[PDB]
Amino acid sequence: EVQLQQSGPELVKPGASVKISCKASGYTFTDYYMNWVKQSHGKSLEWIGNINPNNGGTSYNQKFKGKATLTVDKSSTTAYMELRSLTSEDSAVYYCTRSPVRPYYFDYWGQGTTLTV
Amino acid sequence: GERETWGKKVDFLLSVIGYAVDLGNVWRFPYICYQNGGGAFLLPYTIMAIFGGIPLFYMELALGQYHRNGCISIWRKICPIFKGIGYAICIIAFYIASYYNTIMAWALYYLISSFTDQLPWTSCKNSWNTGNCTNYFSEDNITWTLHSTSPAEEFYTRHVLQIHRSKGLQDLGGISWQLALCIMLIFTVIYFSIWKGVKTSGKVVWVTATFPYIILSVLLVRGATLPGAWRGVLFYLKPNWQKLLETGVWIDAAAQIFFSLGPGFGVLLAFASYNKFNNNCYQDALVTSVVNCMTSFVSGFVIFTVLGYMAEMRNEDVSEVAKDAGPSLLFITYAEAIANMPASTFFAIIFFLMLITLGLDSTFAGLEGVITAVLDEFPHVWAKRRERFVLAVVITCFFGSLVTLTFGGAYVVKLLEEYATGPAVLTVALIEAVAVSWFYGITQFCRDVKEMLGFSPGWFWRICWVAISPLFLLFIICSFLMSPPQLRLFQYNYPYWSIILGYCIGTSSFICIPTYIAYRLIITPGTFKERIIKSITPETP
Amino acid sequence: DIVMTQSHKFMSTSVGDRVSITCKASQDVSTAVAWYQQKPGQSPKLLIYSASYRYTGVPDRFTGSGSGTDFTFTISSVQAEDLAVYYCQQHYSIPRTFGGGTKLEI
Ligand SMILES: CCCCCCCCCCCCO[C@@H]1O[C@H](CO)[C@@H](O[C@H]2O[C@H](CO)[C@@H](O)[C@H](O)[C@H]2O)[C@H](O)[C@H]1O
Ligand SMILES: Ic1ccc([C@@H]2CCNC[C@H]2COc2ccc3c(c2)OCO3)cc1
Ligand SMILES: *[C@@H]1O[C@H](CO)[C@@H](O)[C@H](O)[C@H]1NC(C)=O
Ligand SMILES: *[C@@H]1O[C@H](CO)[C@@H](O)[C@H](O)[C@H]1NC(C)=O
Repeated sequence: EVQLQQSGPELVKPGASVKISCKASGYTFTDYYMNWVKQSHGKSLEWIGNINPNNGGTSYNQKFKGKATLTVDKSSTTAYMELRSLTSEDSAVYYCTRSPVRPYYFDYWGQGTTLTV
Repeated sequence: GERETWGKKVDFLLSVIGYAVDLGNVWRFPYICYQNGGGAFLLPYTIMAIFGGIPLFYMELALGQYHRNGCISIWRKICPIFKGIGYAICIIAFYIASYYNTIMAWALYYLISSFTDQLPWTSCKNSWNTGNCTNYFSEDNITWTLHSTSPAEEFYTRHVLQIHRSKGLQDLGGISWQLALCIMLIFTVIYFSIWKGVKTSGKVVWVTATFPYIILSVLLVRGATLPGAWRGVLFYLKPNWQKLLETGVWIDAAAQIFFSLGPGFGVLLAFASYNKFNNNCYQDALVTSVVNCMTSFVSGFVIFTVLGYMAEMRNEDVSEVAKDAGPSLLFITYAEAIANMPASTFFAIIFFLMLITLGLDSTFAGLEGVITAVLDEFPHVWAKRRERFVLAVVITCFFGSLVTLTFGGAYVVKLLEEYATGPAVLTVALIEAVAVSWFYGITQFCRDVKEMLGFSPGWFWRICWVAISPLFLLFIICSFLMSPPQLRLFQYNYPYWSIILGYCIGTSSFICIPTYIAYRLIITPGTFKERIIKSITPETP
Repeated sequence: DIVMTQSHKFMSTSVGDRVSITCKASQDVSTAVAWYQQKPGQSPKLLIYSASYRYTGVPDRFTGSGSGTDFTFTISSVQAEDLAVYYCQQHYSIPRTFGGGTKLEI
């Protein structure tokens, strides 16, 4: 009923950059946080950051201070997160998901794309 | 001569202690302490108090006690080239009497509305609240929309403020009537309390400045019993030695200690001008600084144990609910907290009474200081009818504050708070300290201090008077002048034209100091050397 | 930060037995704990949030409790379709973090 689209994988060379989109289909785009989260190959999940679609605000992780930056657009219904300083240790699958304000659980996730190096 | 002293020494001590404490010891100190360092914030705060606030406090106190004149009539006998300090201080006091009194008006409205068994913010079943209602949790089943607001937040943004009808800062919306009536009442109280002078101001401070402490003790005893009231205390006492490394923490501590002790302003001086001559103004300054620090500490305790109780009832990590930087922390969060406790009515009444009596004494002290200044400056056309011109200055503050009593008055009060105060008062205090220490002579000041009470202070006080407090003040001014703040309020971002307006209001008081240095030499003209030596020499009584 | 430690990554049992896993928190957390289910290859699936409330789209088989530091995620009569790496996530503080999980054997 509610699907979260995402971008496709890409053989990114060490040094280049890549961004992944997200589409909130089924529920309104600007009524819950659009969180991002990472997990390495056969490892645990790592939160990337939070974004506010209504005003473009964001709150990124401390392990991705300058490492990652996120943007959103309620006119095109996208969620552009910018990933810079890519390597092999930081190249794995990423997830886009929704979350309301202060129960902070991730209800619906995207299909999941892998940024392999 | 006609120096109207106080009834007792404890009277002046209570008056100056009341001038010290204000809302800023409740809404600012705990928030800034949590943001900048957490529990470890006490070390830079105490350091900058010992080095930055106490020295200037004691210096201006002893100066006003010795010379026995206002903050404008003292420059005739200190440094006539810097008589604009008094005019700039009157302008700053006008700005404060304009913006600060709106907080008191809101608190009085909250008080008069809280007289109901069902608090107006414990449930949004009213006309003002819209469909975006989400009542207090009481459970974890409910989900929160990104635009969902609590009933107390809705009450604060729609009924007591009526800010939803603000389609832009370019207009105001219209002056409300309830807030206008509350501010009329509070200004009538101020006028009927400061009409005679320190004789009745000291009688009203006896209940005005002592009432906040009993309410604070009651609230602390309550916070010592609430469920989960230790989480907030732990967050308030959890040190962060890594955050202390940053310079922003030290800047915040310095700004907080300055705008809490309020040194180098012109109210301590105007009060000590009515004090006795041989009085021990050193012990008074020490005990006032200590009691102000302890009041801020106890207020941090009570506020953060209340937020800890809230984070226990609601979700924890008090930073999630303590996102409002400003008086909303007392108006939104504390309202929710008191609403969740049983018998919320009595606690609401005592808390809003604590707020109103924390504002009352401070406004009394500021207006009394500016009135004493203008009276000491013109003792012939004035000082013959002292009960007169006080109604005039009260109507002046009212006409200046009507622009803040509109529907979108929160933006105006925030703009006046964060821009019309800081740099102006800091530069004024800096150049005043330079005038008193460097221009007037540190040795002369120490000799007058010795002759006044009976002993000269040590070399440490001299170091803090000549080098430590000047570098402290200039550090603050160069920190605040190198970071234009893009402040917001309720997601209402301020454009650059608002920043230009704030900068203009800021310098709208300092420029009165070059005004005097310009239009004073028109009566004593001549060469440059004779003018530069006549401007520095004081008056000869 | 507030590290999320759980039971061993392999502690499990056969089909049709009482499965109980824990999730220890470095800081005392009242109820700010969630539980997601990571089926092999796909995205995590939310089952329970606030440590006692199962999100919509849940079978009554999944249960869980706990408070303070140790949160008891209990479930009995496990079926052949409910074996996945169950992650433990907390709502406590930013930056939020997940857990490690545990493989199901057998
Ligand atoms: C040289 C003569 C004087 C020239 C004056 C020119 C006008 C200056 C206009 C105001 C300039 C900035 O004014 C000053 O901004 C700072 C931040 O930048 C505000 O400071 C605010 O944000 C800072 C963050 O840095 C917080 O730590 C602080 O607690 C808060 O008050 C001050 O409250 C305000 O006093
Ligand atoms: I810039 C500035 C900002 C705050 C302060 C003091 C700091 C602590 N103690 C109270 C406060 C006194 O500030 C006033 C309050 C009411 C007033 C008033 C002045 O003038 C008439 O009404 C000093 C300078
Ligand atoms: C809540 O407010 C937002 C914007 O202020 C609005 O878009 C939304 O429709 C409101 N919700 C309800 C239920 O009125
Ligand atoms: C709240 O959620 C719990 C889930 O355990 C449920 O048992 C209860 O009935 C719910 N209360 C409501 C829907 O009022």
